[PDB]
Amino acid sequence: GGEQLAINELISDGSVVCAEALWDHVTMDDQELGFKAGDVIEVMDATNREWWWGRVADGEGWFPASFVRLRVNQQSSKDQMRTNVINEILSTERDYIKHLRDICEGYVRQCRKRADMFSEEQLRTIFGNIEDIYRCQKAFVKALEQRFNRERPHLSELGACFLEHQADFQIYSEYCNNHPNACVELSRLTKLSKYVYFFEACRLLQKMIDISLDGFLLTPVQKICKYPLQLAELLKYTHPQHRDFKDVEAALHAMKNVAQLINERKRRLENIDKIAQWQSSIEDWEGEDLLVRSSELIYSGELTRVTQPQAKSQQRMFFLFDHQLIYCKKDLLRRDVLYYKGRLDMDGLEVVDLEDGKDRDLHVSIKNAFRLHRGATGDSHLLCTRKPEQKQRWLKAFAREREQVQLD
Repeated sequence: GGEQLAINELISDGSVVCAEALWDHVTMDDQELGFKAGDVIEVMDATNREWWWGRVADGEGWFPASFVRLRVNQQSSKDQMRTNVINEILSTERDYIKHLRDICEGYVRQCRKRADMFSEEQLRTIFGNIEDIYRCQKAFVKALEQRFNRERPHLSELGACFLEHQADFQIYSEYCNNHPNACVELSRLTKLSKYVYFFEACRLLQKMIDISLDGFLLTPVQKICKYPLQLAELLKYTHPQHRDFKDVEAALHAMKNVAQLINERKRRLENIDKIAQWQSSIEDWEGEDLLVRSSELIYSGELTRVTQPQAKSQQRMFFLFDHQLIYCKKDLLRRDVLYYKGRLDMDGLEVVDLEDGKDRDLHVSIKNAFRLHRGATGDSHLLCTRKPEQKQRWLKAFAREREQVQLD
């Protein structure tokens, strides 16, 4: 509670800065940090505009700052902490309204005057229902500000305001459903010089925030997915006997509901793309396309496999999808290039937790180990990690992939 500091000065102090994911981050890169919406992330390095270094219990890697919201708060001063969150919600709305204004006044208006460059179909594809969202959001912020208690901010009652606008937040569903198509059209136009100049003229005449058009257009998707995080931190600093408590709780649930649908569709849509992109990035691919059988990455990480013909240790990067487990080898001195080495079909397979000792089935020296046993046939595959927490996370991951596969 109190008056805030800048992120890099905190990280320069040795201070701990926590944030939470508003979107899932899907990734197969071992230097990047994947997470799910709602996860807590410690931010270690914010030198970059976008690609920050963060930590989870586990590890650790690069992640996009825009997928994440910083916690506002890092005797009756729990009031001050409540006020800080109320103030963040309010200013966040004010900023967002300016974004929506810049889109609608600066982009849509000019595009619509140019029937020669933009069809009505194109306008719907690119901008979606953004003008309706701008209209509801203007009203919402007004209703929000009228509830703000200047005298004593901590007393402000924000929950019922969210409740009153539930149905209006439902229109975000259509926006986010259309967003993938907006992006596709934007990429296409991005490659056309006359459109690049047009959008450049728009920018310059409206004097807009230093953000690209596709950055502007992601703005409603960030906002809807961010609310549950704001409402949870507000509730956190609201006592059960506060007038606003029950409404914030009901509103948190209502806003969770809407953002969970949006985040999931985005997650599935991105999983499909990362997979296709990852695959085409791998060297010496053999054996089919991931997307024939798979739709998401369950887990990845380094694993030692031992050869069966017989019988040596290969440290390989392993990638568990629904239904299949791929392994790859990292290039001599290009740690970001991998070479396809093989895969296994998880459908025949089942996990065998192997406690320590001598080997068995061929040889000896093995530690944080386990076997993927068939059952139908009789094949078996020895695998192991460097440290114990790693084996447990793999055992968790294998248990997670069978449970997705059951009622996929």
